Amino acid sequence: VLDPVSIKSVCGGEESYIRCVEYGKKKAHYSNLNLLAKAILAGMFVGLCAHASGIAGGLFYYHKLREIVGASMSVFVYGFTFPIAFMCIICTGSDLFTGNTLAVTMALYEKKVKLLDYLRVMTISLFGNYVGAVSFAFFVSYLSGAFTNVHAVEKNHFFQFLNDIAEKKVHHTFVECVSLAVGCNIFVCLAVYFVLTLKDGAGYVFSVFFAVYAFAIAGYEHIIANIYTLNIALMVNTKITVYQAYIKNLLPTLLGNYIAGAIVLGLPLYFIYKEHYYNFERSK
Amino acid sequence: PVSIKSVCGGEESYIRCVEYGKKKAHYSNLNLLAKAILAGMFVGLCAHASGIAGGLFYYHKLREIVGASMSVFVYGFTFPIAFMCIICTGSDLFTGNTLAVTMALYEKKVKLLDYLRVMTISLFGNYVGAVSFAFFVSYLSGAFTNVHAVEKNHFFQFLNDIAEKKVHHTFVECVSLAVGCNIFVCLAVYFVLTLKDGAGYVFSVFFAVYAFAIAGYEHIIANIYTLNIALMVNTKITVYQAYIKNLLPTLLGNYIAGAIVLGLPLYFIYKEHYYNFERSK
Amino acid sequence: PVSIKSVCGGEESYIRCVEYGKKKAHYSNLNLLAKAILAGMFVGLCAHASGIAGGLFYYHKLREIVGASMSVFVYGFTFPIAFMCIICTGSDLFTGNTLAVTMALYEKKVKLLDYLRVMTISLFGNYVGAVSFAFFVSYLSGAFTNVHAVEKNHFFQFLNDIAEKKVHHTFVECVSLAVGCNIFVCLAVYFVLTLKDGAGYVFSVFFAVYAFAIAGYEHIIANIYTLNIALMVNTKITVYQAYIKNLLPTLLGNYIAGAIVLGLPLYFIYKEHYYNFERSKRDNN
Amino acid sequence: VLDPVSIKSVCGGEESYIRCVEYGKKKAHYSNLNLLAKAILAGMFVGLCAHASGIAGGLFYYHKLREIVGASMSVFVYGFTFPIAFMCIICTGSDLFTGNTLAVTMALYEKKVKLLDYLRVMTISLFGNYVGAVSFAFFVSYLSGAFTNVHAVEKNHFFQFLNDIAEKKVHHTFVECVSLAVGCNIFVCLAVYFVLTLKDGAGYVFSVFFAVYAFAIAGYEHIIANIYTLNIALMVNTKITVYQAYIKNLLPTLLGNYIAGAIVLGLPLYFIYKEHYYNFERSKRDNN
Amino acid sequence: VLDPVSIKSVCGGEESYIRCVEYGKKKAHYSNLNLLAKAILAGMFVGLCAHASGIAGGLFYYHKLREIVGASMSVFVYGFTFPIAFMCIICTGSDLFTGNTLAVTMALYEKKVKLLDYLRVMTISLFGNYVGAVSFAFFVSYLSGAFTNVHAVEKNHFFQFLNDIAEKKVHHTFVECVSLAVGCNIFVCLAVYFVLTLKDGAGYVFSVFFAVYAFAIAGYEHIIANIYTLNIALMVNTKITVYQAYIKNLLPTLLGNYIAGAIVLGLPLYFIYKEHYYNFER
Ligand SMILES: COc1ccc2c(c1)O[C@@](O)(C(F)(F)C(F)(F)F)CC2=O
Ligand SMILES: COc1ccc2c(c1)O[C@@](O)(C(F)(F)C(F)(F)F)CC2=O
Ligand SMILES: COc1ccc2c(c1)O[C@@](O)(C(F)(F)C(F)(F)F)CC2=O
Ligand SMILES: COc1ccc2c(c1)O[C@@](O)(C(F)(F)C(F)(F)F)CC2=O
Ligand SMILES: COc1ccc2c(c1)O[C@@](O)(C(F)(F)C(F)(F)F)CC2=O
Repeated sequence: VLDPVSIKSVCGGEESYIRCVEYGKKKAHYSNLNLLAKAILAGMFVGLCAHASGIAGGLFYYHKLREIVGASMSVFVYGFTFPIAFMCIICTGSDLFTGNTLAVTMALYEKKVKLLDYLRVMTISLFGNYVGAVSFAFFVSYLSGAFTNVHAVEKNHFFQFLNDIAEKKVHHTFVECVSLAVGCNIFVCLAVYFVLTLKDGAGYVFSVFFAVYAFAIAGYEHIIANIYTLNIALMVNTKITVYQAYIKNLLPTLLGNYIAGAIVLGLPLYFIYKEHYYNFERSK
Repeated sequence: PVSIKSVCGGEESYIRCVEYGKKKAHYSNLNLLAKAILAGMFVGLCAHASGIAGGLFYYHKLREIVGASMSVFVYGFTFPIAFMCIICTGSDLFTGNTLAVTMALYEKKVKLLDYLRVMTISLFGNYVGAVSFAFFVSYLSGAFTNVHAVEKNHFFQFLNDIAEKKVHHTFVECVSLAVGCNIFVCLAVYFVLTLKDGAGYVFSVFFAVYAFAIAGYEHIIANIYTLNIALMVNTKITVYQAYIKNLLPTLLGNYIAGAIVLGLPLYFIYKEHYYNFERSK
Repeated sequence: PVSIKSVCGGEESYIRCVEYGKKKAHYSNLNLLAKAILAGMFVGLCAHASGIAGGLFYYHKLREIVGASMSVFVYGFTFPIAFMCIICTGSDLFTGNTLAVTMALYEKKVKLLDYLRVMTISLFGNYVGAVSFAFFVSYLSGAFTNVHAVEKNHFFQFLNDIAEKKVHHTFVECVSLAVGCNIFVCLAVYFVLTLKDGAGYVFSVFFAVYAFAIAGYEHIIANIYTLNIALMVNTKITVYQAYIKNLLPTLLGNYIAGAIVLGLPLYFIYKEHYYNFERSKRDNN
Repeated sequence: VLDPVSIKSVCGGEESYIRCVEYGKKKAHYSNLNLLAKAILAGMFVGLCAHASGIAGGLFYYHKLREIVGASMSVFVYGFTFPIAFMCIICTGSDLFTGNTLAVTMALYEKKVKLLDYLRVMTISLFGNYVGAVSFAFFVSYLSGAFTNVHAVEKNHFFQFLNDIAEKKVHHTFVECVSLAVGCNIFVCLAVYFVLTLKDGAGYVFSVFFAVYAFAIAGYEHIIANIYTLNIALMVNTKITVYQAYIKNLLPTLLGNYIAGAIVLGLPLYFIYKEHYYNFERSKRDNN
Repeated sequence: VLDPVSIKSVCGGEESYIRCVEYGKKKAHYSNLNLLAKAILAGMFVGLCAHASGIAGGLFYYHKLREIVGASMSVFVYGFTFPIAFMCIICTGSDLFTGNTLAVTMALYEKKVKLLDYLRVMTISLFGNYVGAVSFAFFVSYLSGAFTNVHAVEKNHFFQFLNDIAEKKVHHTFVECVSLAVGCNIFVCLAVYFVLTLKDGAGYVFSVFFAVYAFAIAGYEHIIANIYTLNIALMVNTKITVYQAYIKNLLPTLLGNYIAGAIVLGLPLYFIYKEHYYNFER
């Protein structure tokens, strides 16, 4: 005989909802040092991919390439070489903050996690991610002399990129930074939701690539990425300060990101579902 | 290596389409609208991102020697993720629904009043979602302000020029472009049901949506979002130019393209395969 | 875990090809006609999109430097979705049919009268679909018309130039390009018959169609659509240079490319194996 | 309930060797005038894809595009639109020559095919590939009037691509030619290994695309490809000759491709997997 | 009636660690001489892909093209055509030291390999990869005259690129080469993790594609690839020195890669999954 058997991998929509709920749920039943270590590893990963993307962008940000291109090439290159951090953060079993919002709030609305454990888990995750991102920004990004200031305009195509992008991220307004943050985190949550319903290698890679590339080229603001880039911009002595980092950009970035995760995608999805989840709860 | 087959076409894709179509008549009027507004918010997300991405390539000195060639390409290349967000989420856009629920109606699965109410709730909710994302995320962040300069105002000018180009078509031209758009879109919604493969999923929908974007076709929800955010950011267009010159012809076109240009053909070809499938089952 | 596989190629591909050709014999006359017109308008839609993208990359100050490099490249990159459309919905083009139904006739799985019937029906339908879409969505949509300016006439200049370059071949040249085109097309059909997977389908045919587009070969229905819209929009050609000087050669080239270039050899190769398969299906039940 | 079953798309490692030796073993049973038809088809496919690649490159080889860029974009486009030939040959069951050296000499190494039969399969495959390649280069690529010289500066971008690429091929040395040849085959043979280990379509298309795109952009000399391009360049009356095409370049790349197929890689693989193939063959003694 | 099978091509997390440590353990029973053959094969494979990438990147290093882009397209094409070395190595079963560091050390940690076996396995891997890389850098690369100093500036790019690249693979100070090395190895070990835990051919190709491309375009430092690059740059008589080649890059690149493998991706991941593995092996 020669007849094959059918097969399918996109088993989702109303089941990826249950996968999200449980994945967020038993993320709480780990050890404090376990969450700590996963968070620090994810921060290191974000630092790595952001250094890589910055070097590529500053490569395409040459002196005579701006005079015509005007940062079209540089941003496209950054948005092309950044969307790989997701793979290293997922396949190593790590956990980042931006996706913890969606997952863990889903698991809390269903009353599977206690809200104190919610506090513990997500403060640990955010603190660890900051710790890892800044540790990488200093150990492998700054002692590597990559983004330093070479006072000649010919070679400075690396300093001016990490200077311009930073001082552009700073000078938004509170409202603007918040809206860009909510946009970024909605894209991030959607990329996280992809994985639970594709269950396909190419599905994984290409779906999250498209999502994160859209976020990156879009101009939205990610808290972990912002943490890394602004810390390193401070370390290589660009023209921003500490105030414009953890107040004028960072405070808004976290507020809007959490709003997008817990409120924008939280209550609509919880209203659609929670009555499809009931039957799955009834099962033995 | 046992031989596996991750594709079926023709008859079976039609069965899946008609079943997904007659499904949505059983949802409550609340979660249906909830789903519709989420689809709108996602198309707004992706349209905003792709718009700023295309405006990036619309530089003052690039436009001189490329003449908007690269901007439209990056728009088309950045948009097509919206398909993935909606299908994965469990939501629905009115364009996709057209083909689905009209095929069910033809089959005798959805009643008439249920058909009217599903499709109207879908259109209304999608408008709500698009026009609310247009304000709360894109107007407040100020990404499209008329930065009164020549070498910093590309994100405004790209949106301004595309929104102007989208209004000056005469009636029949807007109708025809919308017809083509919905043909593309319903073909993509068909691909998704035909091949149940993540790689095939993302790439089939990406190619379909890219060909739909770069071709100058008119999409009703994307038009809603873009034209609203071009009214907010104070470009050259009159409310009348956006809502009666553009939106009405493109809605005419999208519905017609989904319901009769590709619904009666596909229902006359496979009229009785569905009969037999329901017989022995 | 458990190991799997998708691509079952070689003999299995030939058996699938000959039986997928066989099947078309019994679809009623109305049934093939409908599917024909549908595939025609699909190829028309995708070609319209392709030409619009190409013209977009045909600006005034662009050709003054790069000539036509980006134009043809983006054209060929935008076209390949028509195959996915036709294979997903289940319609047929003449280009796909040549190989399939000749290979089906060779095994005497078909009749000759029904072979003539299915071929004529498919060609008539594809022509009707291509010209209907060329009139109703390309010329009423006034997208290719000649806005007599220089800096915004890309979408008429591109179409004018490709039509002019296609009508200007000697008989043997158009025939040669046509056989090249249909060779690529039926190899793509063989690809989807042997892959049985999603990404395989998509990218396999993408590369095949892109290669036959960028090369400048001659597809008969693509040429129907493009030359008929060029006649509508009134570029600088005539009815001759489309129907007689370009379309008869490409029709004959495509037919012989499907019928004899590949289809006479592969029959000779796997005749014994399909005989074995038929005898085995008769051995079991 | 939901519980998707885990699969594995690649059974690689110590097994692709078994599959490759089995493939090369079974290939040598077909018939005399059957291998002929398969080889002629493979040559036709190589010619088709090389013609498309040449047209694409010459397109991107415009006059002012040369003066700005320096003939870098045309090479990239050629390398991008070449790789389809592998899928053509694979799905149609046809076999090129370069593929055989890595497969059928490995088969013979284990003492599966006789010696005589090995030599005859080699010669039949190469003769058929040659005849098919030059048949396509005459009947579809010369009668097309595509690469015809124009005697004009802004339309000659196809003739110029063909001319200069051939003229850069011919000015090699024997040592240089054989080194470029061995590099190319090493690429081709690893692509064959790819195909016979990774299933699932994307492994069938993308791996081989990347491999032979590297082979194309890298400047490595391919035997069948060189056959096609130099024969058609001669047909079009470029600056190339008959002895700079056949003896000076064609023979060194032929010998180098064979060397890289049967000695560079194929001997170490055999040294590694002797025992694994022995313990594999240890099964059907009493398993059946 | 329609009823496909719910497939799942990817099963990662704890399974990834399980597979990586069992593979790192299994690679230490290889007869003391299969390891060397596989390592030399890996060396020649890296040489293959790096030669091809050098030619590709040099093609975009034109004189005139260089005046505008200034190396943006060169490095991009180089990184775009390098990453096939990963696939070509894994599909045959070779032995790469820089990737062996994580897998091989982890297995050491969990008491699956021993001290002397770990020692000798990785010294074999070192020597074999080096032999393969230098052999390929001489026989096929130096002999095919593709990199000679054709002293006309219009055609010399295939030399200049190589030259220029080597020129700025040396002049870092110590700690700078160490940091770039740490980053590169971290990348390649995560690529190994990817290719191990995502069991699909599609991901097989594309995960490692993105990983190695991002490693390459980022100016990081491999040790096998740097061995090939600097050897062949010596053979052509560019503006470098064997002392700068060895005591200024190789010394720094190998140390940094080893630190990135066995201490920054092997001690964390061993503190994470130390119990999930035990509860699995009994
Ligand atoms: C499933 O694992 C997660 C969970 C959450 C995130 C993640 C992975 O990856 C991000 O970092 C990213 F997608 F934005 C990246 F691309 F930058 F990596 C953001 C994020 O919240
Ligand atoms: C799976 O359900 C549907 C139903 C309908 C649509 C859809 C999904 O995806 C779209 O939204 C889209 F992604 F293709 C867009 F780009 F056009 F927005 C179009 C559309 O109408
Ligand atoms: C699988 O069934 C077929 C049957 C026939 C054809 C086909 C598929 O694919 C085409 O549509 C195409 F994609 F190659 C196009 F570009 F020419 F349109 C042409 C064609 O003959
Ligand atoms: C039957 O399977 C084979 C056998 C051998 C070859 C093949 C497939 O495909 C190639 O033609 C190629 F595509 F890799 C090319 F690019 F080198 F042409 C090389 C080659 O000899
Ligand atoms: C699966 O087996 C391995 C093991 C290790 C590596 C590898 C494969 O692939 C590399 O060779 C590479 F591709 F990343 C290179 F390009 F950097 F060389 C490096 C590396 O560590």
